[PDB]
Amino acid sequence: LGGSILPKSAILDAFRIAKEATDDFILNGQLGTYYNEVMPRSTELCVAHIVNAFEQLGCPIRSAAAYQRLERVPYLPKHERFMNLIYGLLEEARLIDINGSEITRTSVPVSTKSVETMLEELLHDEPLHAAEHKLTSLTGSKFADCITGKEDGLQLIFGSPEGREIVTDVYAKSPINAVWIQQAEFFLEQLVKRLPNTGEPLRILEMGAGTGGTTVKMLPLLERLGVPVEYTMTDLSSSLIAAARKRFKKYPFMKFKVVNIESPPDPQLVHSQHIILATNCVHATRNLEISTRNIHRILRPDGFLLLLEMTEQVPWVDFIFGLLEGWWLFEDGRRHALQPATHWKKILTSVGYGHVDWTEGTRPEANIQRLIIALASEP
Ligand SMILES: Nc1ncnc2c1ncn2[C@@H]1O[C@H](CSCC[C@H](N)C(=O)O)[C@@H](O)[C@H]1O
Repeated sequence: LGGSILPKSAILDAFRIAKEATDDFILNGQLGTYYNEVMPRSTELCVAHIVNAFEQLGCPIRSAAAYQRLERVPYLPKHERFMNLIYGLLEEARLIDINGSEITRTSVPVSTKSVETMLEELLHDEPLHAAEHKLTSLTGSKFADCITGKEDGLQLIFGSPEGREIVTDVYAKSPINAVWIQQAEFFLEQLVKRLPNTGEPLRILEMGAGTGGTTVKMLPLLERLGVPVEYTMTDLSSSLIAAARKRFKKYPFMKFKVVNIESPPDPQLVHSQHIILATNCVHATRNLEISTRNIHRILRPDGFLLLLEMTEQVPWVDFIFGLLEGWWLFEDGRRHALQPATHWKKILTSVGYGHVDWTEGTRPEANIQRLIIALASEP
C-alpha cells in the first residue's frame, strides 16, 4: 500500500495560511457577533429554563426575597457535577449567591420574559444560529424531568426526528461549528496543492464523524480537487455509520467503519493514515493521553492529526450536553471534558507528537473553538 508523499513544508505552510485567516473565517461565516451579541441571549434562555425547572422542583427562586436561603433541588446522583455547573450559571447570572453548601437569593429579579418569547425573538433575530437555540429549549423545557430521571436527555435529542435534525444542523450548519470546518477545508485545499502527484492516494481517516457535520464538507472538497484519496469515515456509533454509508455512497473514494478512539489500533490501522480528522470527539473520551497515543499509532510518520475542539466553555453547550453521560466520561485528571489548546499541546507532546499548532485570532470567538494540528514526527 503505497501512499502519497506528504512533505512537512506542505503541512506547515498550509496551516500557517489557514491560521492567519482565522478572524476572516469568523467574520465571513457570520460568527463575528456571536460572543458579544448571541451568547448572552442563549445564556439568558438557559437561565430562564433553569429558573422554571427549579420552581417545578419546589424551589421558589422566582419569588424568593433577598438573602432567602434556598434548598438544593432534587436530582439523580449522576448529575452532581452537572448541577454544580448549573448552580454556577445561576450565580454568574447573579440570581443566587453560593457559600459552600449554602445557597441564598440575591436582590436581582428573575426575567419576566417567558422562555417562549425569548426563543421566538432569538430565532427571529439570529436565524443563522437557530439550531442550538432550538436545541436549548428542546432539553431546557424538560430540564426538571431530565435531572430527576423522568426523561433522559439522550432520548429527547436523538429519539425524535426533530431532535436529530436539530443536532445535525448544529454540527453542520450553525456558524459556531461551520466556521472552523470551512477553515479546515481551506487548509486541506492549500495542503493538497503542495503535494507531489505519484498516483498514490492520500489516506484520510475521520474519527467521531457522527452526523457528518465535517464529512459533508470534506467529500465534495476532495471530489473537486480530484487527487487520489481514500477517506475512511468512522465513529463509535454503528447506526450513524450505517446511515452515512447510504448518505455518502455517491463518493467512490469512501470507506466506512466503526472505530473506538479509546481502543488500541488493529494492525491494519497502524501507520496507515496521512491525516486524522477529529471534530469534538476526542474530548469525550476517558483519557486524552491514551486516546491521542492511539491516534498517533494510526498515523504514518509523515502524517498529522487535525483536531477541531471547543477550547472554551459556552453555557448553552454545557446546559444541553451536560445532561449526557458522554460529557462526563473523563477520568484523567480533567474537571471538564473540554480543554484549552495549551493542555492539548501538553498531552500531544507527551505521547510523541512532534509539532503542535492551533488557530488564533483577535476576535473573541477565535478562543471558543480551535483547529489544533499535531504532527506525528518532529520537523
Ligand atoms: N470513543 C469514541 N470513539 C469514537 N467516536 C466517539 C467516541 N466517543 C464519542 N464518539 C463520537 O463522537 C461524536 C461527538 S459529536 C461531535 C460532532 C461530530 N463530529 C459530528 O459531526 O456529528 C459522536 O458522533 C460520538 O458518537
